[PDB]
Amino acid sequence: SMSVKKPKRDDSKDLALCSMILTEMETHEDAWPFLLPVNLKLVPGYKKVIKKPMDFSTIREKLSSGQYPNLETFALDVRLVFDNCETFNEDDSDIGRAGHNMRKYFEKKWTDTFK
Repeated sequence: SMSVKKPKRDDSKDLALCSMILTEMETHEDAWPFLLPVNLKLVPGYKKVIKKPMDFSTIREKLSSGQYPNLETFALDVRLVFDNCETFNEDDSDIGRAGHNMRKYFEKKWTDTFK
């Protein structure tokens, strides 16, 4: 509350650490469905169904340009990528499986780096 603060958690390395995590996601062999925005002209249904499209290149641009106010807003966009994937893709599909794998990979890196 006013003039009553919890001790200051050091957040000065968060930008660099989110960038490293993002690099590792970008270079994972199952990242291919997620590298670029889904082409809204060429994928029937996507525009109407997926209210907030998100992909690694769009996260990279937002990260690079100061559009994440903190590390939690960064994690929300990464998880949005996988939540979108689950909404549109069957679990038993290459893309569906890719999304499960990447979410697992992300969450471990996130915990090991920050928790």
